[PDB]
Amino acid sequence: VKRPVSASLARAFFYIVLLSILSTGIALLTLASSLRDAEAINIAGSLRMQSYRLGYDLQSGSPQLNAHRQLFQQALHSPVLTNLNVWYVPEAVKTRYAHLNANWLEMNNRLSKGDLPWYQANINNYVNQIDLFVLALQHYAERKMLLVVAISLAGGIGIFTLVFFTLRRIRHQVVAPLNQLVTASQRIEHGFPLDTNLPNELGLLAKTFNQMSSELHKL
Amino acid sequence: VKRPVSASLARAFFYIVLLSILSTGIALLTLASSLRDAEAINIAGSLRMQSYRLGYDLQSGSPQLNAHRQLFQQALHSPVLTNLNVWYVPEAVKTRYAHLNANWLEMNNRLSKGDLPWYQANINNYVNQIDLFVLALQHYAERKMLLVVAISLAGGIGIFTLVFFTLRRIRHQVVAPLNQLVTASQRIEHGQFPPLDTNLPNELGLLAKTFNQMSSELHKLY
Repeated sequence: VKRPVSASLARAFFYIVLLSILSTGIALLTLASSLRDAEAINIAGSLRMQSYRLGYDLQSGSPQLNAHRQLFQQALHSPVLTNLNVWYVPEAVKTRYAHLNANWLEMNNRLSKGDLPWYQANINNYVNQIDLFVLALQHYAERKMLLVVAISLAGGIGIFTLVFFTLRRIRHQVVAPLNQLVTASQRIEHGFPLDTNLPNELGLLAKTFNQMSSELHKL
Repeated sequence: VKRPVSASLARAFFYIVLLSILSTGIALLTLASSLRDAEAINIAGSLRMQSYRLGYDLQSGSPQLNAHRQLFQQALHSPVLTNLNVWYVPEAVKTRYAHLNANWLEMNNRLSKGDLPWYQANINNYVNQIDLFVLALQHYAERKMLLVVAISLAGGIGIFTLVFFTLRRIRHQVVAPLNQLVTASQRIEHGQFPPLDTNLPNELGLLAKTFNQMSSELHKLY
């Protein structure tokens, strides 16, 4: 016994089941992690409208300006947006977010100084930076949906392939010999050739069979 | 015989393979049905900003007012938002969207007449309506995603349970009895002659029987 069927199949079943739970599980993780994407885009997007609302408050001399500045700070630091500071989120997203933070520091100050000229000069570029942040969240959302197809489809192909060759091996090193042992057996049960060369358990069974059978024919 | 060892080994692979087909299938129609949720929400949301920018344009007497009025119409009628008026999309979304169209008509009108007093009195409610439309889309996207997670996780565990049990049946009906046959076969090599389990509905049962007989008669004649 230099190659048991126990180890071979177990081995093959371990690697196949493994990557089936890896590919399948990673895909689910990725879907699950997308549950808060629509919220992040919504909140991230609202920062655009709020930025303009602030300029509108400023231009009108609205008493709401200070409250609205507070709301912007609040929404910019929403749980959903602060959560993006994780390893598995693209650095681009995290980078842009940091940039929105520094921009806001200045914008908030200029607003409090009632500096409308600065605002008029800078608002368009300010809001564009936010808009490119929201665009990056959008792309990141799409990326995840595509990765799930990739992982499922690619892992899938990888599984078919491993299963194709494992099934072919089993057809050849388990089933074929078994059929030979079954024929021989039924023929013996009426009144005395196999694969005794196999390096596995079936090779051995056919060796002993050949022995026990051959001696009977002689007797 | 009833369950060829082949069939038992094939079924365990069949369930794993089927998991992958379903897994890609589900991912594909998730993609087909939801790849643009994020664009929809981004654009839907952007209408909120554009409404305030227009106000901002109005108050400044900006020459960009008309160009920006056009952008809103254009953004309001993006393919992604127009392709929402469909059976699969909750009536909530579709209703709120229609509301937005009616509102934009008057709002566009008041902008061109340069009616700032009206803008000031109505903008906050105007933008709240858009905001609720965006919220409708958001919840619609989350429900779909949540549904897909639940179904996938259900189907995954459903199928992996069958694989688990098929894989257990193989350790009992196949691997274990092979180890018996291997031990019995080894003793015979040295003329040793208990009986093997013949209960199995597979080829190992059939072989156990003939193995049992040939060995029992040898011990008597020998």
